[PDB]
Amino acid sequence: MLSPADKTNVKAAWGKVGAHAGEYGAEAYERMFLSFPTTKTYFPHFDLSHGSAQVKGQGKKVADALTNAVAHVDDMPNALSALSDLHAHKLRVDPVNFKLLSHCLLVTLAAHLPAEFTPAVHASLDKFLASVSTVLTSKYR
Amino acid sequence: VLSPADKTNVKAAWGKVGAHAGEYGAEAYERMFLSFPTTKTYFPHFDLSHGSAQVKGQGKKVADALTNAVAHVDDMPNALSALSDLHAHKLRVDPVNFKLLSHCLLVTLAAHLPAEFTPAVHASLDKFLASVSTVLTSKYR
Amino acid sequence: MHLTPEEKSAVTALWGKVNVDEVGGEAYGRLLVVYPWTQRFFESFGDLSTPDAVMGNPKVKAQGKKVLGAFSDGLAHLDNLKGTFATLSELHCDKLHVDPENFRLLGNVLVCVLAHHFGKEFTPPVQAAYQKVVAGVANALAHKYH
Amino acid sequence: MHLTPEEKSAVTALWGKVNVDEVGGEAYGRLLVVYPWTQRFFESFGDLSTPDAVMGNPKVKAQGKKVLGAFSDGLAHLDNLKGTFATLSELHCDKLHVDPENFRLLGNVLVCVLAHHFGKEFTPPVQAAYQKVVAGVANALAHKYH
Ligand code: HEM
Ligand code: HEM
Ligand code: HEM
Ligand code: HEM
Ligand SMILES: [K+]
Ligand SMILES: [K+]
Ligand SMILES: [K+]
Ligand SMILES: [Xe]
Ligand SMILES: [Xe]
Ligand SMILES: [Xe]
Ligand SMILES: [Xe]
Ligand SMILES: [Xe]
Ligand SMILES: [Xe]
Ligand SMILES: [Xe]
Ligand SMILES: [Xe]
Ligand SMILES: [Xe]
Ligand SMILES: [Xe]
Ligand SMILES: [Xe]
Ligand SMILES: [Xe]
Ligand SMILES: [Xe]
Ligand SMILES: [Xe]
Ligand SMILES: [Xe]
Repeated sequence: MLSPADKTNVKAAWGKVGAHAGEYGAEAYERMFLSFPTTKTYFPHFDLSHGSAQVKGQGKKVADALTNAVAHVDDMPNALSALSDLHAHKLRVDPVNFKLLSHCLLVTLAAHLPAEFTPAVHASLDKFLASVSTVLTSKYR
Repeated sequence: VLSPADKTNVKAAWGKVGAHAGEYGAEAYERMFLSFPTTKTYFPHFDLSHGSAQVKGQGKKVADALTNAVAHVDDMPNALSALSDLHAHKLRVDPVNFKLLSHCLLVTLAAHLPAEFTPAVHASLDKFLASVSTVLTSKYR
Repeated sequence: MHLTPEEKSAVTALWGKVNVDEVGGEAYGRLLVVYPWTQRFFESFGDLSTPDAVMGNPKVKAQGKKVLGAFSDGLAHLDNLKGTFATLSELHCDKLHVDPENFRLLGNVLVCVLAHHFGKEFTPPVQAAYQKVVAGVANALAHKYH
Repeated sequence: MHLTPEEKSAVTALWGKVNVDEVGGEAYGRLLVVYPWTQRFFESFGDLSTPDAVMGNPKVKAQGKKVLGAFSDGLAHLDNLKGTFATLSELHCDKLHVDPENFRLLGNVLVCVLAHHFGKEFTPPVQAAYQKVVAGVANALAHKYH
């Protein structure tokens, strides 16, 4: 369960990501598609070339959603309501895949912001992304 | 989310199980240990052979916890709090195993309920066991 | 895939008793009811609005019959599931775009259906054998993904 | 597990840069911090009360050194992981009672630690190679369970 110390850590770490959030969202997808090829089954329609506009757009949108969740960490179900509806009713991404993206975001952050990626921050970010994933899959059935 | 229809289906199915709950809990563990042998790593202090009274005892305890969860379906975190503490802080069962036991309890219920294990009731029971599992793992970190 | 002789005998013995078309329609319908995000691949199949509609839908039942017929055929090839399912694996990746986690969900549902139908005869060791098999089939169907 | 020649090359090349004791202590400490239920085996190791106590605990770091030393040696056997880890698999099942999901958690922590330590060099394709390896090692360590 996400604690208020975790909340503080995530606000600090995501605040430090700052303007790089969309870039890092895109890189997390790029990493996921290579490490976990089955996740490409959800993007048969995209150009998955490095640096594509579609991957960068997806990364920016996902980053904005994460920024919204970080700013609203005590009201995430409400903050992410449109997205939990979209994933439950339309996209219908198997819940297992959220773990894979989350791990790839952690790797991306570790690779780019090592000073900030302390053990405690790693633990808080992992918990936070698990929470986001739970919210996004909460309306699946 | 546990909807009123899901709650109704769960209460009806577990009411039918009735006094057999402990027997079924033991059978679920037996099924899990055979189907998923890694789960035996949590019970090195047990005779895990068919008919073991230690497995019977464990099944009765878990069945009784589930009966209590059903009786408190609107107030489940508090009802299960001591068990959440015990699993988080002492037993420290990896979360993946709750999925495995949940499936084996569905299989057990299916094997004993020709009429009652309808598709809708199966779905509600799976949702319920996932919710119990979420509560039981909520204090792990 | 390596099966003990008790396991492979348990699988084949139970399977000869199975009504494959019926079990296939039942398992596939339950997949769509219990894990309704799996309906994403079946937009054209008609009414999937309620459990009774899903279970009674002729296209769902026809899909379950096809799927479990292929599963059944594979049970003759328990020593080389990867080779027996390679063509279908590539189809499911390249044409149908199906996340292989779906195969694992179906395996779980199929085990529940066999328990429901056979009752006490679906004993813990028979279930264990079937768990091995459904895992092996899902792994084989996932093998050609890239 | 199926590593391309270039993936094997990439694994071997990055690993030649690793201080195994250092990375082992970091990865094993982070395992116990991020996934604290893994502490269950280490009641005898002293202070695990805070992230700094875990990371700085001499017993934790000695365990990480031993674990990652064995992992390191296994990278010479990418063609035979099941054989190279068979005796450790049996020990972890029969005597240590370690759920193999712990190996998968360690694998993912190790990937994060390699990213943390290597920065630019831990590119998406290098990560993908290491994901295959940690999966293969966890699978090999799980192989003799029964
Ligand atoms: C942190 C977890 C996630 C968040 C916050 C998130 C958020 C979003 C957002 C903001 C959108 C754009 C919606 C729009 O354009 O209106 C989206 C779309 C989408 N997401 Fe998720 N998502 C997450 C995880 C995943 C995962 C794990 C997958 C699959 C592996 C996935 C697959 C998709 C797909 C297929 C689309 C539609 C893309 C398109 O056609 O443009 N998402 N998501
Ligand atoms: C529906 C999910 C579960 C429930 C409701 C549950 C409930 C319980 C209960 C009521 C006890 C007895 C506590 C006491 O004696 O004070 C217990 C003990 C235990 N449980 Fe859980 N449990 C669940 C899942 C699991 C799983 C998935 C595993 C491992 C695969 C597990 C492993 C254990 C162990 C090792 C003990 C201690 C047994 C002993 O020392 O006698 N439990 N659990
Ligand atoms: C794991 C066991 C499975 C086997 C052996 C299998 C086998 C088959 C076969 C034999 C076909 C017919 C191919 C043709 O006539 O061209 C098919 C089609 C298809 N399968 Fe699979 N399948 C399996 C599981 C699944 C699952 C779990 C899903 C998704 C939830 C899925 C999705 C599809 C789709 C979308 C089609 C095309 C259906 C249509 O529009 O007619 N399959 N499969
Ligand atoms: C890369 C994966 C792993 C490898 C290669 C590995 C290897 C080893 C080795 C070489 C030993 C010493 C064996 C001996 O004394 O003969 C050992 C001991 C042990 N390992 Fe593993 N291990 C792995 C992961 C894990 C994980 C993730 C856990 C649990 C969280 C674990 C728990 C233990 C325990 C409890 C001991 C005994 C420690 C002691 O007695 O001080 N191992 N491991
Ligand atoms: K992962
Ligand atoms: K976990
Ligand atoms: K048909
Ligand atoms: Xe992301
Ligand atoms: Xe994308
Ligand atoms: Xe985040
Ligand atoms: Xe994410
Ligand atoms: Xe970070
Ligand atoms: Xe039931
Ligand atoms: Xe039960
Ligand atoms: Xe149970
Ligand atoms: Xe037990
Ligand atoms: Xe239940
Ligand atoms: Xe359960
Ligand atoms: Xe099926
Ligand atoms: Xe399957
Ligand atoms: Xe390690
Ligand atoms: Xe590993």
